[PDB]
Amino acid sequence: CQDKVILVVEDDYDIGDIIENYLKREGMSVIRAMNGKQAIELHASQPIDLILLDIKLPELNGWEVLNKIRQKAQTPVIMLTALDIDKVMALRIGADDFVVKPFNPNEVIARVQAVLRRT
Ligand SMILES: [Mg+2]
Repeated sequence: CQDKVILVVEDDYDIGDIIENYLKREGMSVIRAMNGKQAIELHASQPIDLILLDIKLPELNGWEVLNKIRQKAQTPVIMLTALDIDKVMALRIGADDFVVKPFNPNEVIARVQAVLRRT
């Protein structure tokens, strides 16, 4: 997973910092987006290998962010979710995955590495 680049889309700075240092200490590179517009910009400009996408974004919603990215590229996604809209959550499998909030940060590492290996 070394050098793999993870786009972390999360508006809570502390939660995003926790995810970031857990991923970096495993040897991955991290790019932070604080909202959906930034996620779309950074996905376009950076060589992203996987997107970790919180459904709870300030203006747009995780699902329509994902739809906008999808019609462009098939980049793997792991959605961070509290579990309504459970239908398209289960649909993520799929080749994608999800992490339920609150999570143990080690689960994020494990699912990122697994999805990357799979894809
Ligand atoms: Mg968020």
